[PDB]
Amino acid sequence: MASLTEIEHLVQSVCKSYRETCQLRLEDLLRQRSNIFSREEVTGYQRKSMWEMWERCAHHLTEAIQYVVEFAKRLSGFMELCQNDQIVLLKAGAMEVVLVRMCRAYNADNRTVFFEGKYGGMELFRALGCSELISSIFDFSHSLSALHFSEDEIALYTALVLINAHRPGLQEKRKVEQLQYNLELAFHHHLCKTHRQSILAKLPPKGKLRSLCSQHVERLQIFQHLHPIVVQAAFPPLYKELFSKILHRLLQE
Ligand SMILES: O=C(O)[C@H]1CC[C@H](C(=O)N2CC[C@@]3(S(=O)(=O)c4ccc(F)cc4)c4ccc(C(F)(C(F)(F)F)C(F)(F)F)cc4CC[C@@H]23)CC1
Repeated sequence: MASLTEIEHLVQSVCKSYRETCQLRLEDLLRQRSNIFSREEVTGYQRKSMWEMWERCAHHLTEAIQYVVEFAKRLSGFMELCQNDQIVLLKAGAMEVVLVRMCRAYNADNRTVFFEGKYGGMELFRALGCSELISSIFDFSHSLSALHFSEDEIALYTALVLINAHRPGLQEKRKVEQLQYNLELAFHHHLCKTHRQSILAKLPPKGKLRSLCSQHVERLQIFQHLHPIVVQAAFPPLYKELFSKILHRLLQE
């Protein structure tokens, strides 16, 4: 099942599907690395209330997950799976896909990230009262930056993050397994061709992405307990769905 030419076609289809669905262009992100938030603007973010910061960030996370949903829909084999499985995959892998994609908006020279139009370090998010979570996200982004990923590599890697046959609650496990294998062949074939099989040992352990997503759900339950109405009234429906039937509607478009 799937010859040499079919693997090279899958490689190119995955690389195309990814370029079409990344929220921010790498060119644009790079042509902005100098637009850094001033000490005053940073103090402004630091002084904003916890609920204000949480709402802005949940809104930003929602926009990203939305482009990730569009990646999955454009991804070969995904829309052929049943609705239950498509939802199991996104509910579990969307956040993880955003966690990989965020390395493109990160600068390892000055340890900053792109946020609301400019770059700023960890201290920008002090008002969230996360600390450990913000550190973890920054460390994760730092470790992926070390890998010097090409766009095709993030494409192939993120497709595999999402197409996970081990996700609890899969109705047609074999059908996901076949797709994951094809995507594994494609990824490794591309790594082999480009002489980049080196990164294989250096890719993050599968439990690291799980740890980050878990910390997110734990820091949210803490916030939701202190500001329940802020979450019901000002948090996005799709965010509440994944982390607290938008998916069924987004997938049917
Ligand atoms: O091109 C693309 O598709 C990319 C472009 C970059 C995008 C991106 O970096 N991101 C999407 C939004 C953003 S961010 O830019 O707002 C950001 C926030 C905190 C950071 F430390 C670093 C970046 C985000 C938003 C909220 C959370 C939270 F988990 C938490 F707690 F950390 F704040 C939560 F609030 F939701 F809980 C995490 C993240 C990490 C990935 C970041 C992802 C999509």
